[PDB]
Amino acid sequence: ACSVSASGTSSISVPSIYLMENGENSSQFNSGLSCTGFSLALANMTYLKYRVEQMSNSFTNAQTGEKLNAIILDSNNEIISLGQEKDMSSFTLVNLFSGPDGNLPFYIRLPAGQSVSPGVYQADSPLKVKWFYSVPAVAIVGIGVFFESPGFRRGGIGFNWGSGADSLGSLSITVLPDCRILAQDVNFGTAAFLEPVQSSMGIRCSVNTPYYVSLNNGLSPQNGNQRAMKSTFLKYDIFKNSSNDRWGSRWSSLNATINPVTQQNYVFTTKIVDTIPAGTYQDTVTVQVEF
Amino acid sequence: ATFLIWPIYPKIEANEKATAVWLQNTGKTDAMVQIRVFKWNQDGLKDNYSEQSEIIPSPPVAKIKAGEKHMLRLTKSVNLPDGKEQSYRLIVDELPSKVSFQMRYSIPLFAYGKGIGSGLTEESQKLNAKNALAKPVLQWSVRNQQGQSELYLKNNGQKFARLSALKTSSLGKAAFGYVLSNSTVKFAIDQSTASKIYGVDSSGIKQELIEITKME
Repeated sequence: ACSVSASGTSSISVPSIYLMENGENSSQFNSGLSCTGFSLALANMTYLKYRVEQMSNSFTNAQTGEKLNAIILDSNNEIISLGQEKDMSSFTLVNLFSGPDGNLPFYIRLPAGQSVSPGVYQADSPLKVKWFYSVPAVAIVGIGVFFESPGFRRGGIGFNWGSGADSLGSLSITVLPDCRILAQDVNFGTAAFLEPVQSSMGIRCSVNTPYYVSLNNGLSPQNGNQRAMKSTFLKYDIFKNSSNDRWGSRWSSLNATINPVTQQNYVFTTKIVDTIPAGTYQDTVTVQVEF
Repeated sequence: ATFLIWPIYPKIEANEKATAVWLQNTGKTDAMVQIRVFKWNQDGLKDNYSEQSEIIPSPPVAKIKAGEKHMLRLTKSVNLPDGKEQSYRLIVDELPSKVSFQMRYSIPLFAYGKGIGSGLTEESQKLNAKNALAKPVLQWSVRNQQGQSELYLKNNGQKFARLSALKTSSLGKAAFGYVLSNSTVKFAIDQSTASKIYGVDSSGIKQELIEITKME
């Protein structure tokens, strides 16, 4: 049949940087109204009008005061707004009911470059909707039977929307921690033996997400822990900043060029260790990021 | 290759048979990914990792081409003991004169037996409300090996602690420290406080100031 959810919570989870750079695509959630056993014959008009009695596009993280803004849409992907009814009655409305529970979907969309710390962003008010419906029922449950909100009259009795039925549900957005790593090649010079190379690695992480960065010993360690590039082999090593401190198995995210969504940048020098001829050697080093 | 992997703090609740981690390539070059899941314990006062069949990743290897989004399914092969938080490490290896770099993500993963949860969901918060020891209970002691000084932290609770800043006012070069449930670990220190340590735990839904008393 058709029913109306009197209590309930909907939740979506998005990682924070992806949220900033891409927003969030139309996510389906339960509107409050659900119908099973509806007819799919499209022979009888499905009457359905909703009135949003309470709603918020603002989502607040209780522990920081930070907020997200969201767009809410009504299953025809029309933006819904408080204080304005929308009649969705058609012959085909019945095919918008989704899932096994027959949930009439609404959608939430997060736009823009919204940047917020990970946490739970709860809707500033619950979503309360008043529904007015008369849905044709599948034939095996009866002929000419309809699932109807209270006081509905499809029409010596005039047409009447009735008093409606109220749904109430809460909306939450969980923002998840998130990290991006960017580590380019270290390109040594010509050949005919090679000056050192001071390069860097960058990590853009969400605000409260510590980690350790370790580097292994490449594909061809020579005595167990001496890095070497494959042609014979050419020994090298990697050092934090311009120092003599070997970077290996490590570097805490708290201890390298971090100014403020945060970004860490790690400066390192790659040096040749030996008269050894050319040339064109290579290695691949594993960068382990550990949370 | 620009790799995006989330969530980096996944968990499998007691009433869930599996959870998902997303692997998304937003770059223009393809990448190969290997996925393994290791059991994580702190026996011998240090972090140990071992092969395991309790949590099976699907797939164990994937090619993530440009613009692709794959799901990494983490499924429990068997049910866990009641009231227990099992710890694991999710390890995914990302493969896009020179030295090139490939990535390795070490990701903490927790799975829950009956009557205990992560506490990051409303439902799991209620589960832990009915459980007294569904939290970290931390004690410290300093005993000095051959022959430096080492701080010992013990957790008598059924849930882990993720500690960030210690002392009482801070130990630079320490981004975080894990004290797993019903475990003891030791670290590298110096100086003297000779009381109870002050710390910040990020295990739950919000950064909680946690107090840790001395073992005596």
